[PDB]
Amino acid sequence: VSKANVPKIDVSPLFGDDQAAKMRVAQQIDAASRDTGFFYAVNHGINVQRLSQKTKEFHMSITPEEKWDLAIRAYNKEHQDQVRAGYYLSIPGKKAVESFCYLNPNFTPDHPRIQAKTPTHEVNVWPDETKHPGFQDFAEQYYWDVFGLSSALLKGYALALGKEENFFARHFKPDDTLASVVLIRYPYLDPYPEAAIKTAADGTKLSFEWHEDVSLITVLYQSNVQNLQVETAAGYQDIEADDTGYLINCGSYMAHLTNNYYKAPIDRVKWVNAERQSLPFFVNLGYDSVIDPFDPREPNGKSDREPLSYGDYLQNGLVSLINKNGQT
Ligand SMILES: CC(C)[C@@H](NC(=O)[C@H](CS)NC(=O)CCC[C@H](N)C(=O)O)C(=O)O
Ligand SMILES: [Fe+3]
Repeated sequence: VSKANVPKIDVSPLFGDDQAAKMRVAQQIDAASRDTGFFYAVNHGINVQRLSQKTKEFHMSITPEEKWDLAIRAYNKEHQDQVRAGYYLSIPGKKAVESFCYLNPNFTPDHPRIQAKTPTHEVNVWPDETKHPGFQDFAEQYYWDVFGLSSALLKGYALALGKEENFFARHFKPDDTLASVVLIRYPYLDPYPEAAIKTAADGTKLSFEWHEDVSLITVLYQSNVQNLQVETAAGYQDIEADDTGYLINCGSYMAHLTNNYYKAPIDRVKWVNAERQSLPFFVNLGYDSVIDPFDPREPNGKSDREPLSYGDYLQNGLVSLINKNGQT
């Protein structure tokens, strides 16, 4: 098994006013997006130390009673409104992974998409504040911290494609974004149940099978345990870990709108018997956001692909990923 070229890109100029320097970042994003599809964003400004600390404290202290009380509908029939947000239980002996997903903190009973019961919009559920002091505040501020990083990365992608720097970010708004954070725990288990391990076609033991991301882009922090592999024509390649940088890649919505000039890379999660953390931020737009496709490889730049409304893309994509790779 070979190793993916995953360049480390200093993205801090995307926060600044040096336009030529932003173009030099944009070039690097273009190159990475045309090669393996991945890059590490470094010099990003986010306190990833605290993020890993607060997440571990939550995972290791939440009780079975709290997990039922917060469980999504797939684990608790009482919670019919929780399709996306809430706790995703492990099944000891069968399923090792467990996680907690939350959405836009601005999705409240006051929000018109909650009032209208629009699919993919939900009000976040939270544990008792006194049982998990500071957790909700941490989690909501992390959402906006990584929102700000993601908005800057979207400026880099727009420039990389020959667009004005707000081409994507103008659709990425705090009042309506469908973006999600998932706080994933992968446990150490002894013995590790074979029922929780899948075997790939090439024989590799996996915790999660191949898939394209359902996102515009994916902004991922993981603890320092190597596990990801990207598919290339030469086979699956190991993605090296970096627990200070953010692993970035395009989702299938970007592959659609660029006429596949920036492909959505296929990745999978190797089985590793180790306590670790996987904390993705899925950069989703608003429910009615439509980006007109284009083809940066054509002289006239024209694409015949349908402009796709993002909310319907997200709803169909999330169900499809569950049907293909199982309920997480
Ligand atoms: C590969 C990582 C990003 C991570 N996998 C994942 O997060 C996988 C594959 S991208 N993602 C999903 O299943 C979609 C979660 C969507 C979320 N409930 C929501 O409603 O928005 C892992 O470590 O398993
Ligand atoms: Fe993925």
